[PDB]
Amino acid sequence: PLDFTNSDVVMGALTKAVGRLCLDVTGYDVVEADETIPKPEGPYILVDLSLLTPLDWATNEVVDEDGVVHTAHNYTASYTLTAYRGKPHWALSRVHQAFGLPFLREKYFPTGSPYAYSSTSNIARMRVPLNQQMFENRARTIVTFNATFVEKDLGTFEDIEHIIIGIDVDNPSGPPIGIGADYDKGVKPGGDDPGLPPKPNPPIVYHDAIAQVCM
Amino acid sequence: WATNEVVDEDGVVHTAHNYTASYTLTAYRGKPHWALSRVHQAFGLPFLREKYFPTGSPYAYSSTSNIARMRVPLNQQMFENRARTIVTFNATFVEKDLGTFEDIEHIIIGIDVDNPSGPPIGIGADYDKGVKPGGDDPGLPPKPNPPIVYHDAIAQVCM
Amino acid sequence: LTLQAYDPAKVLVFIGGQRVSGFAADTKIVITRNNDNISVHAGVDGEISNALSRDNTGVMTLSLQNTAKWNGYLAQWQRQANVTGLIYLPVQVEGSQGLSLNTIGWIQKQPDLSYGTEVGQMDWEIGVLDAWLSPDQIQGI
Amino acid sequence: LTLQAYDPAKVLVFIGGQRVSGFAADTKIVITRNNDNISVHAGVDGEISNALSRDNTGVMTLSLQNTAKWNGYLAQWQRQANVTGLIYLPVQVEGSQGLSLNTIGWIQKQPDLSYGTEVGQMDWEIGVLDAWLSPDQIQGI
Amino acid sequence: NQSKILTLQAYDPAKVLVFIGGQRVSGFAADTKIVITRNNDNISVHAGVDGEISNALSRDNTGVMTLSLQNTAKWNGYLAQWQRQANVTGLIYLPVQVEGSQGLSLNTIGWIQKQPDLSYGTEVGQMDWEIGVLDAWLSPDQIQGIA
Amino acid sequence: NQSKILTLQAYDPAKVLVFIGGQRVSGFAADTKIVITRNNDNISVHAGVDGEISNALSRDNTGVMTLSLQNTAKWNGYLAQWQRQANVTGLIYLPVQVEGSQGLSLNTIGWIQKQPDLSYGTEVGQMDWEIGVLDAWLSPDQIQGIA
Amino acid sequence: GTQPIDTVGFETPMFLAMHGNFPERIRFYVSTAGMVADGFAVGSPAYQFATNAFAGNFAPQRVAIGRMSIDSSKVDFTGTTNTEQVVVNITLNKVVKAVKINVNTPAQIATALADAVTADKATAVATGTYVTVTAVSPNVVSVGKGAGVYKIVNESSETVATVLPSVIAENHNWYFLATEARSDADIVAAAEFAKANYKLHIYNSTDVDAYAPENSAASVFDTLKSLSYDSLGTSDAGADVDFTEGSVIGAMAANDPSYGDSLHLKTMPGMVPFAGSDTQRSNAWSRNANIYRGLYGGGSYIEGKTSSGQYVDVIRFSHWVKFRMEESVFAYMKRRSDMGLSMKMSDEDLPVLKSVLMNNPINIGIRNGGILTGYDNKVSYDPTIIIPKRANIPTNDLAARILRDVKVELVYNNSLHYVKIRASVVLDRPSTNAQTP
Amino acid sequence: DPTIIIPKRANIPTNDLAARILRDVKVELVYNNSLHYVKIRASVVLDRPSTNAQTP
Repeated sequence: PLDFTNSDVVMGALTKAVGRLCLDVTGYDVVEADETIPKPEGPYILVDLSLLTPLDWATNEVVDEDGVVHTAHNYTASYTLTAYRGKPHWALSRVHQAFGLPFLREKYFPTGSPYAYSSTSNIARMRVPLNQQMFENRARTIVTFNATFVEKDLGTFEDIEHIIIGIDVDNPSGPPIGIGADYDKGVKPGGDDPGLPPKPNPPIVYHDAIAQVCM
Repeated sequence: WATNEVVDEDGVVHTAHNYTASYTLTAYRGKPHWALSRVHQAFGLPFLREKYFPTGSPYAYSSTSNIARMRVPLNQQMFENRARTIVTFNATFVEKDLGTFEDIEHIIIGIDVDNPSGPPIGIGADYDKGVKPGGDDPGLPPKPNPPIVYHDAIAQVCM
Repeated sequence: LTLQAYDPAKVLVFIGGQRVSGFAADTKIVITRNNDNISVHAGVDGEISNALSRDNTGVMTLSLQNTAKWNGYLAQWQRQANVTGLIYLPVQVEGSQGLSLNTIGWIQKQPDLSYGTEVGQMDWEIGVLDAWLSPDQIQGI
Repeated sequence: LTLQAYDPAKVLVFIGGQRVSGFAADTKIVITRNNDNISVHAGVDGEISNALSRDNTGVMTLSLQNTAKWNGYLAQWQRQANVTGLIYLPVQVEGSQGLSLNTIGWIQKQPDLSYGTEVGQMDWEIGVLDAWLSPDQIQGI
Repeated sequence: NQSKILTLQAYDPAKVLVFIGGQRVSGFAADTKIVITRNNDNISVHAGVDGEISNALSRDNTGVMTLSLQNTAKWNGYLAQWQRQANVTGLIYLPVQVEGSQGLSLNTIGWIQKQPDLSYGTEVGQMDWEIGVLDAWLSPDQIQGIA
Repeated sequence: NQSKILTLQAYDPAKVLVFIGGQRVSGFAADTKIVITRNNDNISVHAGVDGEISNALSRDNTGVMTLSLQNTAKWNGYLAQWQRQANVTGLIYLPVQVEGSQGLSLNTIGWIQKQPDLSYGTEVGQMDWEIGVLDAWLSPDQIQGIA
Repeated sequence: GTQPIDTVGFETPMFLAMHGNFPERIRFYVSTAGMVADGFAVGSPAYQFATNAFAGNFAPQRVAIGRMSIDSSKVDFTGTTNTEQVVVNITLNKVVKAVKINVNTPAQIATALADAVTADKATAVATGTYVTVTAVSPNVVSVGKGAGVYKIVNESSETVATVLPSVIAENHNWYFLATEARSDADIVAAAEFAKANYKLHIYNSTDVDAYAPENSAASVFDTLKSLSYDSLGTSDAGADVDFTEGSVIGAMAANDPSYGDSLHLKTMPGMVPFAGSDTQRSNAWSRNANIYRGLYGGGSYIEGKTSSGQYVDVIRFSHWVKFRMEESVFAYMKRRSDMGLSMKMSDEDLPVLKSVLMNNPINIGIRNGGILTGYDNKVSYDPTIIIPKRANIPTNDLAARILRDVKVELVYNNSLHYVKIRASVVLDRPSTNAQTP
Repeated sequence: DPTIIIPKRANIPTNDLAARILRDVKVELVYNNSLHYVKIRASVVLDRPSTNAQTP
């Protein structure tokens, strides 16, 4: 019943978050590298998940109700953006500045989300010949994001229901004394003994004297 | 990280970021290396800059790279003189947000004072945009300024 | 249940009531204490006794680009206090996921200003009158 | 409304009435103070009391190419003062966007002169009799 | 070794209470709060030519107590008024008490013996008031298990 | 902790005013401006053989005040003239006053007790004038809330 | 629609007198001389109350006086005994007079008082035990106490439960509440109004049912006990002629609750020591009718308990916290809006309330000692502030532009009242385990 | 503190440029006047007469 959002969900939703912010700021059209289609008409941007870096040691462990363990790891995903016509260098820059606008981020990067923005690389403008007739304007940049991935274990170990301890007290008056100790899940050491009587709270009464001394 | 935030009258936010743009210059004939050098020195001449880089402009000059002179064969007959350099400029870019959040018109605060004489005392506090805490009470009377009068004695003592 | 990812943009600093903006790249802030928690006195034969530290001041560095508008405010506040004698202002920090802080403090020393071919940096030293970090924002503590 | 871009060429230095020229690449100047703003006395039980600093001298470094014509002027001014006893001259700094400064000061120590295969550098140490930065030129403060 | 921990609760200097005249002192200096000393040693030894030894018990037990306060403290005012009060009216004595958080206590009467040296400079100064205490036997009462 | 701030306004040493003869002193040294001391402790204790204790009130309250001035200061001239003035004419006394910005004040009469040691070297020297003050009871008047 | 008071109002006490000396419903004074100028007769009720309020150790800076339409006064000698020159002070339209009756029986004295018919405008009507004084349309009359043994009583056509909504609308910058009317209905109406407007109600009564045995009684103290209000009541012998609510207020108006100080032993000049016996004291303590016992040659209040059993200082501290937080938040929110930098409803701005609230209202209490701090058990007493996030705010609250569920928590550091000792005297003194427990 | 304000070349009118004249240089100061009169309220008594003792 203690569910979560595994890696597959976070990773897939990060692409769409980048896709919507690029569309909503620059006004260009967007496309991914996952499947190929004939080149669209007009300026557009291409999104690719070029690289992914892990961080070695897990930062948190969440124990299910039944004992299963969910482990959380920090990551960093890098996206390669490319803008293909119009003023591509201008288009990419407005994407960069978008991460500094508070209201715009809150739509797609709400507080508590499993991914965040980290930094950006240099924006390089390029000219590429086409059919040996024309030079096409382009650009390229790499945007680095933070993330956190959670995964669920494949089982649990047994609980400790009963513990048995052997004790040996070496002494000089005779041979060592062997004696054992034991623990059980529901057996209190004292049973349910009420214990010593408590110190009572005196009842609230009226006093004539601010400070009275009586022998 | 943005260096300044300017808030519109209605609350929209404009953010300013520093940049650096690099321009590649290439001169193709004549004495290209001489031509590029005079461009470099131009940024040191005060009057000439003021025409195109006036104080307060959103871009400025930063530095320059090495000027390399090159010879390129053409049609396998002649060597053409050329040169190349990279000029780095400063800049500042401003962009405008896509909306604003709502204002805080009313605030409600709950308070609980735990004490030993009885159960905790619950009490609330409130704020409203135009409601002054004291209404418009004049307050205590001020200490008056005495009027300006003539004095015979430089320093007078009266019991 | 979705665990947070460290969001550098939600690290907030409030000085005097307003929010600071215009940081330089990399480290936005650094928080460091001045003294050790406990002082241990060790005897000849090995007896050990401890003393509790009653001086809990710290220091917080603040990296700002030299074109930031917040340089002017700190410069004005610094000079004002040197004349009037009122030096304290509230200081509060938040963490996207990390340890917060909420005390009062003062501007300790004037940073070093240098001018060159590119926008530089100034590192202010803000003294904080208590340096206990808090687990408020940790998701699950 | 167009916000300024940091213009390194509009950082001005006026010493004695004239304008300095002939700087070396990178950092044209550096301004640094000498003492901490406030001295904090901490009691055994934790009582805290503060003292205001009444020594506000600073130091300003000035990087000049060793072929600069302004080396001769500083060398002459330095030797003149050592004889007559008049050591002070006005000092003023401006920022394209940054913190200015306007006080009096004197030449503190003679830099180190070295000769090699390329035009070198000399770093003068100009003492400034007050080191309070000003927000005059900040666009909006 | 952990089997010889001399204090199972850290020694907190703020637990040391000092009451003069019935009001709690506050505003102490940086390093040392108080110092208590005697003037005379406990017994006198009179040794004869041939080694005969005999001892005597002292009857002067007065001591001196130093109290370090920052010169900006408010308690400097109360002591300064008290000096003039006693100089004219002739009432000098005043109860004194000390709480030995994890040490030795003290409870007696005392008077201001001398006034410190007031100095003004670039740092907040300090004052060392001398509160002569009539009787200076330290009390172990705060310690448990004293059989 | 911020609940024990002993001074809500920073202690500015320039607020400490000193007036001698009705003119404000100026031109002080590097570290310490003034130091005020007494010569005699407040009371005398006469303890008997069997422990009987009796106390006496002092009647000599004179103190000494040191005044650090840079040897290039102009006020060195005024004090130097004053010495010869009194040596011949026999008028020594002169009003003295001190303002305790956030401490104890002083207001009495005094005279120049000794002249300092004048030394010349590679650095601007210093002078320690001794202004014996006739009566040296510190005043808490600058402090508010003294009931 | 309770509007908030400010710091000055938190100290101003209001007394609801009967008179017609000014047309307004309320006025503020800084000394009895102003009231004298306004035509209040020396020894009049409001004059006595103002004198007592200014006569305290913690006296307030200014006193507010309300107006309730006066109809006719009374000079009552009924049940009195007199063997001294009776004197009455009367002020008529800025004209000040004095009246003298020599020596005899109360009825004879009352009849002889009819001689107050000269130099008058106003009229006097004897009735054998009291004289009813009634003015005429243009005339204004103020009747004040003198050297005689008598009590002045006023009557009006209005009622408190209808006058008060007018005074509060006229002005709301006052905290304490007091009245001249002493009927049970008027007292209960005042208590019910005060508890609804967050104001402290004070009153003094002379009813002997306060002393009456605890087995049963039907006094105003008991009615308020049953209704479970917070009005602070006290039983005094001279209340009906001296209006000692002023003296009670004068001992608590100026000290701020940040010290957690209580009202247990504070001396109140003007009060008369309680006279009953110890059984009567025990009886009164049951009804929460505080008394002013005279001990060791001095006078001392007793325990300052309210009607519902709660202490006064806790209530006052809670109210002080409320008002201070209101004022601080308003000030900060107004400064933020003076610039074009109004506080928005986003996660980048909400947290600052933590420091804003920590500064003004709470830190002063922690400094002065009214708020307990430290560690307990497994709990700590440090005050805590909790603020919601933008994701948790309901959409309706977003639309209305309102922030809810900001919560605060504190602990109060009460004072000491009683001490008990177990001294023992012996002719001499008497297991040795010596093992660490 | 005295203040000095100077215009920039962009703000100078073209007519002023042609005439070679600089306008609107502004300065501000405060004067520190002296004392003239003093008044005192001495009082002579045969003897001398609330204790709040709480920080305001």
